[PDB]
Amino acid sequence: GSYALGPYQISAPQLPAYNGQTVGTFYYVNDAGGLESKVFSSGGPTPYPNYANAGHVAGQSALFMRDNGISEGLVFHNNPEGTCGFCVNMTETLLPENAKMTVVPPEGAIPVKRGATGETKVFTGNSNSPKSPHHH
DNA sequence: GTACCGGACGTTGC
DNA sequence: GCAACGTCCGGTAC
Ligand SMILES: [Mg+2]
Ligand SMILES: [Zn+2]
Repeated sequence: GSYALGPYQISAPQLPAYNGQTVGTFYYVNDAGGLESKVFSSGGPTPYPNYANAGHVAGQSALFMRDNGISEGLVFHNNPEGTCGFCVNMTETLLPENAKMTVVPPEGAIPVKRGATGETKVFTGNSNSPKSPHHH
């Protein structure tokens, strides 16, 4: 159960036991060839409150990639119900065009609501961008 | 406490 | 083609 990030072959790191708030670890490769990690916890403040997936682990990872121009990313999260339907449908919007982010739920994740998946998904970014919000 | 609410994208039942 | 449907989000309301 390992995943290819450039020349690195990475498996799931130890994540906190799911307490209701999803937590994930994100990995990318910097300009020097080294591997960098960053820990994300779902549901902080966000530039895109009009995007239901922006505050999730995969959404924060995608905005971190867009913001920093990262072309390829890997992220593991701890949610036994899997990646939700908003993530599945909106990450490619959040992503910059042709960026690749693979999202890995915990082993044996079982989706229970519409749209969710318990399987690894590889999102590739599309030319659309997140609409900037308003004060409704 | 709790049952919607609300922007938003793609999926899909009618 | 139209509209239901999907977060634990943050927010108003029974
Ligand atoms: Mg996009
Ligand atoms: Zn999600």
